[PDB]
This record gives sequence, C-alpha cells and structure tokens, in this order.
Amino acid sequence: LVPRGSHMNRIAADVQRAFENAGEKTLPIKVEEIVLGKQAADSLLDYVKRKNNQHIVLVCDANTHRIAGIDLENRLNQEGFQAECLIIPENEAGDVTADERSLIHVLIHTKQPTDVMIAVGSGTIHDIVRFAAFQRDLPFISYPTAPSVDGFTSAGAPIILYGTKTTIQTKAPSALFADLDLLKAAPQSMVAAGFGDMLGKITSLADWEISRHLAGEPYSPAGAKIVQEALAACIEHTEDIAMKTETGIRVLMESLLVSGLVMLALDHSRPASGGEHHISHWIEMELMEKKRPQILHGAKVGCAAVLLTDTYRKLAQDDGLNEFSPSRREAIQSAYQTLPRGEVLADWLRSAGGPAYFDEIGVGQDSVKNAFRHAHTLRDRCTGLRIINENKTLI
Ligand SMILES: NC(=O)C1=CN([C@@H]2O[C@H](COP(=O)(O)OP(=O)(O)OC[C@H]3O[C@@H](n4cnc5c(N)ncnc54)[C@H](O)[C@@H]3O)[C@@H](O)[C@H]2O)C=CC1
Ligand code: NI
Repeated sequence: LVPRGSHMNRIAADVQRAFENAGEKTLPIKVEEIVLGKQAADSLLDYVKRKNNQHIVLVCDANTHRIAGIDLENRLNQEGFQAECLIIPENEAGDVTADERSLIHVLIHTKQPTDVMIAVGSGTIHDIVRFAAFQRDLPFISYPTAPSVDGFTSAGAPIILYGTKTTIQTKAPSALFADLDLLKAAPQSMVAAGFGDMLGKITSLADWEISRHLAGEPYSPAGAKIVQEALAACIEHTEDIAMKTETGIRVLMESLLVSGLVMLALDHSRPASGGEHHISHWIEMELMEKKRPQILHGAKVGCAAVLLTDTYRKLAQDDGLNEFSPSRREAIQSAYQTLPRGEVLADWLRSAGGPAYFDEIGVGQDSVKNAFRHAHTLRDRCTGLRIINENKTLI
C-alpha cells in the first residue's frame, strides 16, 4: 500500500503490526512519515519535494521561530520553496494559547497560494495548526521543538473558545519530523513534562481497566501492552532522560509518539488520559479562572498522578468496597493492587528534573482538594475518582 508507510514510519508500522498480531481492528494510521533523529530537516525537505509542495507556511512563536523556524525556513528557501515563518504573538500574560484570537491570527497571515502548513513548536502551536489547517483544508507537518506531550499525532485540538478549553476533533499530521538534537537541547522542565505526561500512564491504564470492566468502555489488550512497553522504557531510562542524553530523549519521544499513535489507532484518549489528566484539566480551568499564567500540561499530570496513585491504593483497601459486588470489588482491587506508592512516583519525577507536588508549581492545596472532588464531572469516564466521589462511605 505504501513503502513510505513500511519504511519511513517504522514506529507506526510496528505499532500496527502489534495490534494486527493480536487480531485487532484499528483505524489505519494517517501519518505517512514519522522521522525521529539527527537532521530530520533532510527528510522534511525530501518529503515536501516528493509531495511537490511549493508555498510552505511555518507557524512558529517568539521562541520556536528562533530555535527552529529560521533554520527551517532558510533551508526551504535555499531548495527553492516559498517558505515563511509566521509568528503567533503572546497574550497579556506572556502566554501563547490555542485561543480563537491566536487561531484567527494564524488563519489570515497564511495566504491562498499556501499548500502546506508546518507546526514548528509544542502542543499549543500544534493545536492551533492542527485546527487552522483543517478549517483551511491543508496538510500540516509536525515539527516538535520539545518532547513534552503525546498530542503531536492527534486528530483532536484542545482549543479555547467562548470562555472554556474544549477539544474539537479535526485531522492528524501528514508527517512528523523530530530533530533529536533540538529535543536534547530543550529545557529540562519540558523534557520532565514529557516524563510527567508519561507517568500519568501509571494511573491512566488502571483507570482504563476500571472503565473496561465496570462501565463496559472500549478496551484493547494489545494497546494496553503497547503503552506498558513505552512506560516501562521511560522509567528504565529515568537517568538518561534527566541528563538528557541521546538514548534518554530518543526513548522519551518514541514512547510519547507511541502513546499518541495508539490513541489515534483506537480513536479515543482512554489509555493515555485517566483521573490524573481530569484533575489536571480542572486545575488548568482554575488557573484560567484565576487569570494567572498556564503551567506545563505534563508537570500538572505528574503532580496529579503522584497523589491519585495513593488515592487509588487506599480505595483498593477500603472497607467501603464491601458494599460493592464481588465482581466490582475484585475489579477495583485487581486493577489498583499493582500501583506503586506516590513517593516512588515523586522520586522518579525528581530524578527526571520535574515537580512532584503542586505547591512547587504554585497551584496550592485549595485547588487540589477542589479538583480532586469535581474532576470526575469533566468527562463521561468511570474512573477510580468517580467511584470515590459518587459514594457516601467513600466521601
Ligand atoms: N491530545 C492533545 O491534543 C493534547 C493537547 N495538549 C496541548 O498541549 C498544551 C501544552 O503543551 P506544551 O508542551 O506545554 O506546549 P506549550 O507551547 O503550551 O508550552 C511550551 C512553551 O515552551 C516554549 N518552547 C517550545 N519548544 C521550546 C524549545 N525547544 N526551546 C525553548 N522553548 C521552547 C514555547 O514557546 C512555550 O512557551 C496544552 O495547552 C494542550 O493544548 C497536550 C497534550 C495532548
Ligand atoms: Ni497528556
């Protein structure tokens, strides 16, 4: 079907191979190339050549312009492309959001000649481009400047509108090119945010087993084992990631990309996003509400899992579980018994170079106990968190 599929996308190729070997139906992956390595601009150029692009837009911001945009744009010009590094400017609080304002700012400075968009940056840039390109019916290329998240390959765009952050569903990148040396160069906080977002998968996978057994939610064995593999390697390499060695950031980014790839293949976020992510969503809402600057997704995710792993460990051994069926008792128990302690999570997060507790990034206890009680209400997901907050005897 595509040799570029089974050639310039060994990651996605092998993910699909796994799902197929466990006899599972999945949506075909619609990312044609995922390159992760040295250069990557070489292969980017090869791809735009192959697809006969010409008028290329590179959506960048203050920072990503500097550390990626100019390099890429100049090399594109030298090869004979109409390239341009278009900038997204900051809001009053020095933040670059996926708000309607930034969306429309991108969606006018891109002119009708333009036949391809390129997200040069991180999750937010990637959302604005993911959305904008979809509404202007153009392919967009993933150029990540940090291994901070698993939502580069995603179809959905968490954009802000009216007065809330909501996830419109759109279309995935046409390709992805990750410069391993640009990633190594990234702030340790961002690398550690990637590690954070991956540590969320300690509790997300379990909440997915709860979801599976209890609420009869879509579940994939092969998927669960894929994200297990990924999570396992990230941990193993916790030191390599800390120091930001080649192996370490390679393993981080490959694991995050595999997370987004399963999410894509299965058409929902359940294996990657559990109670820790829901809490994280609630905190984020509170930070917008307080009118104060946003903090890294992944940082919040690590800080959330560090607590919610203990919450679930306690639930699993609560006498309240005797009100419940033998089936639901043994489901919660068996799903959560293998959870490590909050302290171990925090220890990994520390070693990695990221924050363990929300006071470190300045959330505070107020919004923690607030989020912990209401987060379950954010999305129709049977989590440990819902089992708690919808049961007197566990409240
Ligand atoms: N499934 C999905 O669609 C997912 C969505 N997200 C999105 O991700 C956002 C947060 O992701 P973040 O990684 O925090 O992105 P971000 O762009 O919001 O924050 C990264 C910050 O670091 C800067 N930066 C990026 N690369 C850099 C580099 N190489 N060197 C120096 N500075 C650099 C950026 O300019 C920005 O100020 C959320 O707001 C959400 O919209 C997050 C995960 C998954
Ligand atoms: Ni996440």
